[PDB]
Amino acid sequence: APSPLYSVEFSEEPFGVIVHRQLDGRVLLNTTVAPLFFADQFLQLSTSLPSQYITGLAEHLSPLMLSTSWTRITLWNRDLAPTPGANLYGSHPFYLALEDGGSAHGVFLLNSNAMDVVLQPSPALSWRSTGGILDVYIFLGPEPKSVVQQYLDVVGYPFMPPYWGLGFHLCRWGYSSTAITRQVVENMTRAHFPLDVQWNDLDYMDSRRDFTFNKDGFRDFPAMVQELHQGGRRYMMIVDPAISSSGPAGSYRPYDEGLRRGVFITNETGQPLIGKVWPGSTAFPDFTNPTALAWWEDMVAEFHDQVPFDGMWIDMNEPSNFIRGSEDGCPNNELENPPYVPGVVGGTLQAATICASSHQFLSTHYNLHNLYGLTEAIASHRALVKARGTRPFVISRSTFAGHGRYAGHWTGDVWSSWEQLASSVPEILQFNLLGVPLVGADVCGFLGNTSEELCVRWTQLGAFYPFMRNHNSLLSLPQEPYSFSEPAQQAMRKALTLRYALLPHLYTLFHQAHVAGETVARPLFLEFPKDSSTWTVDHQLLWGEALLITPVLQAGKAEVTGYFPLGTWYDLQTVPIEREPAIHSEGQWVTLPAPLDTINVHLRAGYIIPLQGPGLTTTESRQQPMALAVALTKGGEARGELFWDDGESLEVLERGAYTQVIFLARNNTIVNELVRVTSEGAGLQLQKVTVLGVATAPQQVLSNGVPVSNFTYSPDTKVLDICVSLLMGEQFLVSWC
Amino acid sequence: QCDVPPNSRFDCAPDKAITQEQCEARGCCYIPAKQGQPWCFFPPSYPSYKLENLSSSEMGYTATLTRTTPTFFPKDILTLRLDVMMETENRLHFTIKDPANRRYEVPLE
Ligand SMILES: *[C@@H]1O[C@H](CO[C@@H]2O[C@@H](C)[C@@H](O)[C@@H](O)[C@@H]2O)[C@@H](O[C@@H]2O[C@H](CO)[C@@H](O[C@@H]3O[C@H](CO)[C@@H](O)[C@H](O)[C@@H]3O)[C@H](O)[C@H]2NC(C)=O)[C@H](O)[C@H]1NC(C)=O
Ligand SMILES: *[C@@H]1O[C@H](CO)[C@@H](O[C@@H]2O[C@H](CO)[C@@H](O[C@@H]3O[C@H](CO)[C@@H](O)[C@H](O)[C@@H]3O)[C@H](O)[C@H]2NC(C)=O)[C@H](O)[C@H]1NC(C)=O
Ligand SMILES: *[C@@H]1O[C@H](CO[C@@H]2O[C@@H](C)[C@@H](O)[C@@H](O)[C@@H]2O)[C@@H](O[C@@H]2O[C@H](CO)[C@@H](O)[C@H](O)[C@H]2NC(C)=O)[C@H](O)[C@H]1NC(C)=O
Ligand SMILES: OC[C@@H]1[C@@H](O)[C@H](O)[C@@H](O)CN1CCCCCOCc1cc2ccccc2c2ccccc12
Ligand SMILES: *[C@@H]1O[C@H](CO)[C@@H](O[C@@H]2O[C@H](CO)[C@@H](O)[C@H](O)[C@H]2NC(C)=O)[C@H](O)[C@H]1NC(C)=O
Ligand SMILES: *[C@@H]1O[C@H](CO)[C@@H](O[C@@H]2O[C@H](CO)[C@@H](O)[C@H](O)[C@H]2NC(C)=O)[C@H](O)[C@H]1NC(C)=O
Ligand SMILES: [Cl-]
Ligand SMILES: [Cl-]
Ligand SMILES: [Cl-]
Ligand SMILES: [Cl-]
Ligand SMILES: [Cl-]
Ligand SMILES: [Cl-]
Ligand SMILES: [Cl-]
Ligand SMILES: [Cl-]
Ligand SMILES: [Cl-]
Ligand SMILES: [Cl-]
Repeated sequence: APSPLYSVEFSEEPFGVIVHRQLDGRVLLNTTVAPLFFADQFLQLSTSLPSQYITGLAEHLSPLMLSTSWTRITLWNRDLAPTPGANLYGSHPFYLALEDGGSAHGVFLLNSNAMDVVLQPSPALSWRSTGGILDVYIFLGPEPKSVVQQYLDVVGYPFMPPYWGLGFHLCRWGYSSTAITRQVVENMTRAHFPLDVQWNDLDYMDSRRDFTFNKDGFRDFPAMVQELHQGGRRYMMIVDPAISSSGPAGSYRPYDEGLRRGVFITNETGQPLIGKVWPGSTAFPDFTNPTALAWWEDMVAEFHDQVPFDGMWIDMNEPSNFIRGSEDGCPNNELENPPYVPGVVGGTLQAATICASSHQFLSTHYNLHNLYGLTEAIASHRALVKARGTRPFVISRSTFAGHGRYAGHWTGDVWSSWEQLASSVPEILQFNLLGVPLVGADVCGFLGNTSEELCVRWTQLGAFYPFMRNHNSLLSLPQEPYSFSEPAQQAMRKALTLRYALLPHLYTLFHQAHVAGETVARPLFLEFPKDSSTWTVDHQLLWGEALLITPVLQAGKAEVTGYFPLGTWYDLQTVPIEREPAIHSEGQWVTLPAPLDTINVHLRAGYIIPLQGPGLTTTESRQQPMALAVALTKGGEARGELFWDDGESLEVLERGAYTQVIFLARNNTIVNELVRVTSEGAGLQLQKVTVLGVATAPQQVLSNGVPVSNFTYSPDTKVLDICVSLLMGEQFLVSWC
Repeated sequence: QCDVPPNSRFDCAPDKAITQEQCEARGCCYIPAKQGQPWCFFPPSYPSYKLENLSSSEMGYTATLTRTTPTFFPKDILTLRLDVMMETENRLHFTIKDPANRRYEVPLE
């Protein structure tokens, strides 16, 4: 029947907006519960919540489901190592609220001011903002996955990363020469560890300045990067927003040209606000100024002409300041000293950043602060498109709602601790719900020293982060895969091998995120919302609908207990890649064996996943034959898909420059359905079909009507492994009986 | 008027440490927690905005909101405009703005 999912009514006095779900009459929003405040620097709007289950309101170190026990959540972008109760690098004023029975809705407050969000156990929520207007969107779902898609309809669907961006990334603070940086690639290669992308931190720079490289350790920087490209790898390096202001006039083009074009945030007298960051005195680019965008495009393109980097790692874009406000302090006014200061670390909007009353092209820093990182990511996305002519790869510390349309994120300066390994799962899930699916934590942790056991477990779980980078602090002990004992190296290699085998699937999941507003890493409650036992699960994750990952997140464990929704879950260990074979769950907790060399991964019955053969890079792996893993229902059914393009071109979906194939298992047959076949995808070789849940040994296996060269059946695991010679882009029929 | 269940008490002193006398002078209720929950909270009669001139548009609704008693914050905007837009079957959108002054809005496409 044509009608909205919502109905709206108003309270006259006191004023309130009341939103019902039409289908069951549930009250979703009711702003009559508390007074409306609307003062120049204080907005407060409250509502009842439908349940005690609410997620969102990044960026904080917390469970996926937020506490309603008088919790104050502060949105004010801040450079601080992740710790509970603190405003961190990003701000996302969106929540998703679950309703009894498994429906959900979402609320977005389109407001970029410093804010507190207060949750109370009635249950209820109060938005408390320090400026701007109330601009409120309600998304009616009813499925949690539909709420997320509807939110991303407003803020933007996730960008499509290049395929190579899904490979392994390796970085540290402290690779102090091209010789040492090359030895990292050599050492990974010697020990058969895949590595798509070598990174540097600020080591490369001349006197810690952007768009320079030192002529000591990094004299042959251009040659190093050209050599990485010759070997089939990409290169990433850190870029800071702050620009050295102290160099002799005419000696440092980024500053000299920025000054000429007026690209910087200015103060009361109209001069550049000067802070202190890595090179000493710095000015801060204003990424709301169209002229700053042109300047940034030029600085990136000119630097790319010297050193052909493949993306940008944008750090310290809160913006982070080593001193409070500016070298000259900040004026005493109502923006610097507002009537309501949200619960920010340090008790002032100025702490670890620039003056709130500083001037930007569109408004004051007071209003735009929470957009600083996002505006730099937009500027960097555009700069990289213009410089390279292929898909950009931007990884940003600071974010705001809609970030995922332009860039990915890493969760910042996490300790090498079992607690932060565990905390990374809810945080990666939270960023997926917020449309930033390209997210991960520093594998093995950033601060302090990892242990070998922690780094095995962290590599195992981290291989299921959509963005997988091992990164390490300056004073830390080394933590590259090859730096560990042989048994630890074997476990880390197996984790990277499995991730590389799954890359066609992971890429297809990113395609669904980009075209349909889907999550890549998703909590169980997004897939099984009608099972209320899933609502508090945040130490397991799904990839898409079908792949359940149950990591060990504690020292000294050789088992793990995880939730299994109703259905059959096949142990992915039964699928050949270059302990019960099936969990038959009624919706229950299951204790799994999980020795040090193991991470539990189960494939949901009814799904088919595409795999590809091995390589130490995606340049190599993308040339390998493919395989299917076919997880049959009891009834003999399964479905899956593959999206394939050239891995890096712009405007692929608009130009139709891709292949899209559906796989269907029914009645002891497997077929493909050709949605679109083009030159990109045409010669993809299918050489192996592995079928899980085959109750009896077949007498014969046919491929296109002829007995196959070879197959094996295991009566113990119920797996049928079939050798074939087929093309993804040509109709085939595989059958058994 | 002050008989509000503890979990349903909304904080009338979010801005500062307050005494019972200051709390009651704001027109709020002062009830210490027995053990967080706000001690100073709004009665159901606390002055808010009143809805006036609710009107129907092809997109949804528009109204005036009027506050007659100031809050304890400086620079209350006493006259607001409400716009309600029924944008899709699953997306409802509303704004509350100052009709007399353009205020800062987040740039969004
Ligand atoms: C609620 O709306 C009413 C009615 O407003 C009128 O109708 C609307 C659909 C719009 O077209 C309005 O632009 C239009 O004015 C408001 O009451 C009205 O207030 C105005 C301004 O005070 C009154 O104007 C006066 O009219 C008399 C002669 O009739 C003159 O002598 C005065 O100089 C002055 O122009 C108007 O009479 C009055 N109308 C009615 C029916 O009461 C009301 O203010 C508004 N409420 C709020 C809070 O905004
Ligand atoms: C706005 O930003 C500008 C910088 O772009 C600030 O300029 C600074 O002004 C201070 C004086 O207030 C200068 O300090 C002086 O330096 C000289 C020697 O160089 C010294 O002899 C004086 O005793 C004093 O320390 C400072 O040099 C200058 N900075 C630069 C880069 O020129 C200005 O103060 C800012 N305005 C406000 C209101 O914050
Ligand atoms: C991280 O470890 C480093 C280095 O630790 C030392 O060397 C290792 C090989 C290992 O065997 C450790 O047990 C050694 O103690 C720490 O840096 C050292 O810190 C100590 C005490 O602060 C200092 O006296 C040493 O001289 C430092 N050594 C070096 C080589 O820098 C660092 O403190 C550790 N970090 C944390 C957070 O524990
Ligand atoms: O790019 C490095 C690092 C990334 O690896 C990380 O992933 C990312 O989240 C944060 N960045 C910036 C770290 C800034 C720390 C400064 O901490 C005080 C500080 C440390 C420090 C350490 C070594 C040498 C000099 C300094 C220094 C000099 C002046 C003022 C302050 C300092
Ligand atoms: C929306 O919230 C308001 C305020 O909490 C509710 O209105 C109160 O309802 C109680 C119980 O029916 C009454 O005794 C009060 O007089 C009402 N207060 C006001 C200020 O009107 C209201 O019921 C909620 N609306 C819905 C549909 O749940
Ligand atoms: C790459 O691996 C080489 C070989 O293991 C490392 O070189 C050794 O490093 C240790 C210090 O930890 C020295 O004591 C040895 O003299 C080195 N051995 C050889 C054969 O050169 C090297 O440091 C590794 N480099 C990186 C960047 O990881
Ligand atoms: Cl909870
Ligand atoms: Cl290139
Ligand atoms: Cl303007
Ligand atoms: Cl403004
Ligand atoms: Cl349970
Ligand atoms: Cl349990
Ligand atoms: Cl494993
Ligand atoms: Cl064949
Ligand atoms: Cl008192
Ligand atoms: Cl007061």
